[PDB]
Amino acid sequence: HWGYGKHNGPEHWHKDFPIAKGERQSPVDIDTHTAKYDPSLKPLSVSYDQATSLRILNNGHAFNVEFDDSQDKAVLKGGPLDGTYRLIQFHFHWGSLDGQGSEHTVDKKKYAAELHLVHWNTKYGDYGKAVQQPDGLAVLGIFLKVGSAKPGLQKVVDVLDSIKTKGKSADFTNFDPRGLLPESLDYWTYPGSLTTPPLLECVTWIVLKEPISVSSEQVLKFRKLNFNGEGEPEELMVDNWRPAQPLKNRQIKASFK
Ligand SMILES: NS(=O)(=O)c1nc2ccccc2s1
Ligand SMILES: NS(=O)(=O)c1nc2ccccc2s1
Ligand SMILES: [Zn+2]
Repeated sequence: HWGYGKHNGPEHWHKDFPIAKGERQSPVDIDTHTAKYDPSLKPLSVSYDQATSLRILNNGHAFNVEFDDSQDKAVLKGGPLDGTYRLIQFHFHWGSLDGQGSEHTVDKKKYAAELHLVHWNTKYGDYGKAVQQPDGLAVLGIFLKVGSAKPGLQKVVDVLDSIKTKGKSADFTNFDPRGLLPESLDYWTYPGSLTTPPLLECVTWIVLKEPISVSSEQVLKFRKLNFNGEGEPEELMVDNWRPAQPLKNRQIKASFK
């Protein structure tokens, strides 16, 4: 229905998802001079030692690496968060060239891509209930710039030709998402939304300040995926990012001075 094409992209989404023009939409531009250091924020606790990846899926708009979220294995806590958020999946947004691809921007700078690690608040019991609540999800966002290769990304890269088209999946067990993190966990945070339909306003965004570096060859492989299904006219999966939305009555807080 919706997508990132020439006729169904972000500027059209509001016609079927009117919350697209809402008061807490994501992504946003992070103005680094306006974001205030908040001494009351805590260090993030990223606890992925027991993560169980299961499968990788091309869903027609990105690829999702899915985790076993049937109990508290990989969780996110601390930072701006109360309680425990379970990792359900991660995916990326990226561009057709290195000068665009991220959803969040930093002083209007676009990165080549952006990783989203999606977690749901276990106090609501299941993901479907969590997305109906203003504190239902926590998404950890990590920028990608092009430079040296990211060793921990290569296993993802190498499975992509097996899920080229929409609706294809493959086994993807024993993947360690810790290999996708930067050194520092300094972050910005603000209340927002899902960045694809249904655009629900249920997310506490935690965006890391430090980008990870990936190689040109790695991101080039992202750009060989297809939005289309098998046998259909080839549409390269590129520019699957929503642009920055109005900040409205929101404050972006920094965990660092
Ligand atoms: N409003 S939307 O979900 O982005 C959407 N755009 C289009 C364009 C052509 C046909 C169906 C739909 S559904
Ligand atoms: N791109 S994101 O805000 O991380 C995100 N959006 C959506 C939409 C529907 C279902 C899951 C997710 S996760
Ligand atoms: Zn995303």
